[PDB]
Parts: sequence; C-alpha cells; structure tokens
Amino acid sequence: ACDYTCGSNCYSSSDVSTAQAAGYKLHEDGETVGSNSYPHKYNNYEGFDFSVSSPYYEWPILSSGDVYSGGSPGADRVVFNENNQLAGVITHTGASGNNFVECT
Ligand SMILES: Nc1nc2c(ncn2[C@@H]2O[C@H](CO)[C@H]3O[P@](O)(=S)O[C@H]32)c(=O)[nH]1
Repeated sequence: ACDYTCGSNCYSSSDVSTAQAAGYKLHEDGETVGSNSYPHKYNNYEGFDFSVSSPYYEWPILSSGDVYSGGSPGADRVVFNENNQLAGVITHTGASGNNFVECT
C-alpha cells in the first residue's frame, strides 16, 4: 500500500523505516555519503508542522528500494531527528527551485 506517495513514487512504511535506520546510523557514527554529504541538517525553511522536535536531518529514500550509498540522491527524502523519530517524508517533485513539498 502506498503509505507515502512522493510525486509518482509509492513507499510503504518498511521502505521508509529502512531508509531512516540507514541515515540515522550514519549520523550517529558521524559519517556522510554523497557529494551533498547525507545525512545533513534540515533547517525546515518550508515550515512543515512536524510533530517531533528538531534538530532535523534529511536522507534520500530511493524509488528502486535500494538504500542510498553515495550516488544520485533523486528527489525524495526521509527527515528524522536526534531521537531517531521520523518527522516526515518530503520531495522536490512538484516544488519549485530547491524547495520541498510533503509526500501524501
Ligand atoms: N529546501 C531546503 N533546503 C535546506 C533546508 N535546510 C538546509 N537546506 C540546504 O539549503 C540548500 C538549498 O535548498 C541546499 O544545500 P544542501 O546543503 S545540498 O541542502 C539544502 C531546508 O529546510 N529546506
């Protein structure tokens, strides 16, 4: 079931959970991958009413189902905090410039 729909991409809660665990572990270890250094800080310039508290960090979630490892990040991201709570799933798809919109 599409627990989250990012543009055309459909993700289940397990897909998101898998991505989050990978991103969080890197954050914990103090490691980053990709030229944009993921996972990196998400300042919430869009002003999403996340129910969990910051600091927030974004990490790419891939439609292939693979866990991100350093290449093209695509348009979708899972955002989590230091308590390893999921804040939300967002995407550049349908947003202008380098803005994000929430996945539904
Ligand atoms: N859109 C957006 N970008 C953010 C936010 N916080 C940090 N960024 C960074 O701001 C720049 C413009 O979006 C990008 O450089 P980057 O470091 S790869 O990660 C993005 C945020 O809340 N929203």
